Amino acid sequence: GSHMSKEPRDPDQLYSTLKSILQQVKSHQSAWPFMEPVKRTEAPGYYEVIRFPMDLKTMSERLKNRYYVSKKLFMADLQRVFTNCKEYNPPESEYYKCANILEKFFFSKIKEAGLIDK
Ligand SMILES: Cc1ccc(NCCCN)c([N+](=O)[O-])c1
Repeated sequence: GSHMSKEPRDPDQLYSTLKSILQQVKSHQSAWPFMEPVKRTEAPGYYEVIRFPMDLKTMSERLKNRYYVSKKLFMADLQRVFTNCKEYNPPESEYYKCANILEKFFFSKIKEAGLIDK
């Protein structure tokens, strides 16, 4: 294309462009802490430090029914998983580590697919 290329635009192209990302992030090495949603008490405080508990257990599931078909929409979700993990997980646990790793891959991935609502 010419200029303004970074953009999913077509809601049919983004359906898979988002799918591939969520699929790679899951297979990635920093996605095991987000696959299963943490328990309500298993965490030091997930019912407060995190007002929007969002993990990978809902992303693909919602994408299965094209529930996620927008830039800031999917971005915010995954971006919510990394920030959420770093939110409850203090600067001294594996959750923060992988959160920074996956977030790195994710960003580079969305930057390539032409997503990133920022
Ligand atoms: C706070 C907390 C709660 C639970 C878990 N375990 C994974 C929770 C979904 N199986 C972790 N963690 O670092 O794996 C942290």
